[PDB]
Amino acid sequence: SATQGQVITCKAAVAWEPNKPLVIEDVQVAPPQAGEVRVKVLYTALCHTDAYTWSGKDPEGLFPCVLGHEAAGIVESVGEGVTEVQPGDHVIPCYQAECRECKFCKSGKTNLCGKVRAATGVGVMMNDRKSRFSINGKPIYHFMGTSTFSQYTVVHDVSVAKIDPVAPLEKVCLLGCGVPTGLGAVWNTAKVEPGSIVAVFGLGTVGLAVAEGAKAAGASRIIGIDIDSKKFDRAKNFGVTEFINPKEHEQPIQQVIVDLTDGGVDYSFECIGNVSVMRSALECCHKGWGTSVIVGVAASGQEISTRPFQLVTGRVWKGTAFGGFKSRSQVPSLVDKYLKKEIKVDEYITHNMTLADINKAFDLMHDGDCLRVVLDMFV
Amino acid sequence: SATQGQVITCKAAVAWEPNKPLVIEDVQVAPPQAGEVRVKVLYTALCHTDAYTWSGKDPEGLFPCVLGHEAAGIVESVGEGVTEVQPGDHVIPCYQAECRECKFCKSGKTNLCGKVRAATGVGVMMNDRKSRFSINGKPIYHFMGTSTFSQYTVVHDVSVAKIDPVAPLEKVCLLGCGVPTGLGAVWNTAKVEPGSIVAVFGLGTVGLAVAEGAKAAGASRIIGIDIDSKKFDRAKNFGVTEFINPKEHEQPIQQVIVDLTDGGVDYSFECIGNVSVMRSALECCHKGWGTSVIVGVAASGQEISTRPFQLVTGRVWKGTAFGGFKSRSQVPSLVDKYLKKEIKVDEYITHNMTLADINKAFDLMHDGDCLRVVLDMFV
Ligand SMILES: NC(=O)c1ccc[n+]([C@@H]2O[C@H](COP(=O)([O-])OP(=O)(O)OC[C@H]3O[C@@H](n4cnc5c(N)ncnc54)[C@H](O)[C@@H]3O)[C@@H](O)[C@H]2O)c1
Ligand SMILES: NC(=O)c1ccc[n+]([C@@H]2O[C@H](COP(=O)([O-])OP(=O)(O)OC[C@H]3O[C@@H](n4cnc5c(N)ncnc54)[C@H](O)[C@@H]3O)[C@@H](O)[C@H]2O)c1
Ligand SMILES: [Zn+2]
Ligand SMILES: [Zn+2]
Ligand SMILES: [Zn+2]
Ligand SMILES: [Zn+2]
Repeated sequence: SATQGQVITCKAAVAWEPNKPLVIEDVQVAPPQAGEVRVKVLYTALCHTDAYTWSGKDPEGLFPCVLGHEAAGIVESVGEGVTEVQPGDHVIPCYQAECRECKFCKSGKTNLCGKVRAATGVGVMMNDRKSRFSINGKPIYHFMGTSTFSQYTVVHDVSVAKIDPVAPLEKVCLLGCGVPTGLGAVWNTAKVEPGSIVAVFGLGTVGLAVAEGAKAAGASRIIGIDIDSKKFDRAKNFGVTEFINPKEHEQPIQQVIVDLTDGGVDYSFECIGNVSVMRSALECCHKGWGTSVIVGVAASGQEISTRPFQLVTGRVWKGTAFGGFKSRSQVPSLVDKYLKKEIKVDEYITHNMTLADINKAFDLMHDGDCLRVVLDMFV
Repeated sequence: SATQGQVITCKAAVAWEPNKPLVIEDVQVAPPQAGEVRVKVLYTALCHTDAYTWSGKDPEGLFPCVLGHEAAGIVESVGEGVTEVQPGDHVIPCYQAECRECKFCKSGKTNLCGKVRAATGVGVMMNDRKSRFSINGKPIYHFMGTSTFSQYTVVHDVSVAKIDPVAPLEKVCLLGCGVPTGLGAVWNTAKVEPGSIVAVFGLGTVGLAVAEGAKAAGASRIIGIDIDSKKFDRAKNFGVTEFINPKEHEQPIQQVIVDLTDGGVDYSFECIGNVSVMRSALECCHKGWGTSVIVGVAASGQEISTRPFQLVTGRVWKGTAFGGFKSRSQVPSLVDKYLKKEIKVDEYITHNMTLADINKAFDLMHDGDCLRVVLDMFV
């Protein structure tokens, strides 16, 4: 690399303050330190998690920052002691790290490695507890250990998945968040059996991946719930067999579902981040065995509630983070499955735009009429 | 049987109103109809659930009623179609029925048979939708399908566990509720693995059985939490290895437990019925895999709450009903384990009294100066 050891000056979409449109700035991206990787971000996708922090409803939120966490690109350079990746490798930076050596990593019970959490949680790098981004010497915080809204980003080596170089980067950028979250919520978290009756609450990218996961798992019925009836038609291609719009019914949604399933569903998945809907997803589950998985991310201060008899009578309340997938170990497999036509990726993308269109893309995101928007960072 | 086909006049502890002392009355106990069994209740133990309903805090509480659900006795007579039990058999009447043929019984995922619930949940028998108890021609409702505070009671055949006739009825009456509840909360519900770190909230009979269950499960640490330090001393014999009294700490109890366990326990059991303590028990679980089992029965209208983040970060919220044990199929096996000294039963009994002392026995329970109190019905 022509830039090895040097401070890079590139374009980045900077979130200067909450609710303010992103400003495309020239930022300085410092070289990778010990155990870090500088990535050329070719393509990034937009997620509701980016907008959630941008909105100001996030307690972890630090301003000014470079948002974005769903991307794919190429290793520009590596810091001291980095050997798992090298300049030129095709990678997916992940918000979920995998150090492969801690209690969380070694016990096949969870994917939640906490090695770099103290650093990533505060918009900084572990090696020096500083950000690698600056404008006129002043720091711009990192976001979710990824900051993929920058042409160049610096991430911890433990968060870098090395992928198949033939994979189309404008597609595989979705394998860093939404699609594995939905798929894994079914396969890893719930472990849905064939014949199961599944309810999916919210038919956005995540809800659709849950439907594809449940179809792959051999569910007999996939009930799609969304307040927007226009989202029902596209859902059928993702495996959804039945539809309910809660606004079309005076009785609580949980009652409507119990009334169609002879007692309730085997599995429910809340793919919105709405606490009232989380309670409904639990209560629509069948007595004795019904399991509800929260996939959606609620705003800070919101609490879930139910009457404890729902649990005493056999319902199970749980949740998922990145579908329970181990980033460095499993994202490369999801890419291989995608390349081998075992899983859908392309179908979740409704728009391709450029970095300059970032605000226009967040406007599409607010309106609800899109699935994933992919940004070409270098055009 | 001298009383076959006939109405029995016997003594019963009747609860006329919530919160008023139990009155010993002469009651008429009609003969069993199709599918029913009339039992001579030799011994009955008092449970917190009996006091829970008497205190007016049960959503299903009906008055006047004959309370009691932990008993052991002898089959006096059987109704038409009854073949599994016959006069003279030693039995344990169970509040959790097992028809062996329904959706729940055949599922293999639960013990929550709902065959006779339309009747027991409303203080009546299924055959004629009427009670078998009356005073001056006026009905006295059944309670939990058992009504063991009566010398003679009529139960559904699907709620009768036939047991080894050598088993002492003054001990095995406990195998109808509290002891299998705690043991099973561990073995069936949580499925605690060897080396697990366990937190038991409330060190009453149920909490102590959870400690015995966890000890048999090969747990490395059993943390006993109780607001009464007096309950700690006897708890050591049941497997409790460490003690915490929440009143001795300014920080919330979950924080105290997390501090002592390097992030939280593997399994927590709430054995009280207090919704704030239920939230604490969930929050004291280790991120990624920690599981909380609600065992305690909460008051009407009380709700459990937490931040959805607790579940998204891997904690599992579940509950148990009769420790997940199949009544007719498994209660005889537990009586066999007890006689083999594989399980403790005797150790949970602190007092033996007579039916006439029922009110004295509940006052003793209110003061927290006992575990199980066994009433001799016929002396
Ligand atoms: N846990 C994880 O690791 C993780 C990962 C990725 C995304 N997420 C979360 O998943 C959620 C969904 O992501 P997405 O990209 O699919 O978003 P989205 O906006 O495209 O989808 C949300 C859907 O829910 C619908 N909806 C809104 N309110 C509803 C209600 N009351 N009842 C029914 N439907 C309702 C909307 O119409 C929309 O179709 C977000 O909260 C996101 O933060 C979590
Ligand atoms: N789920 C089931 O199938 C089932 C079956 C049997 C019993 N139960 C329930 O189990 C519960 C306990 O039964 P038991 O007979 O062991 O009761 P118990 O009264 O003997 O014991 C309760 C204990 O909780 C302690 N306690 C109270 N508040 C506390 C707090 N804030 N923090 C810590 N400790 C606290 C008390 O000091 C007491 O020792 C009851 O709610 C009963 O209904 C449930
Ligand atoms: Zn995302
Ligand atoms: Zn790790
Ligand atoms: Zn049944
Ligand atoms: Zn009981």
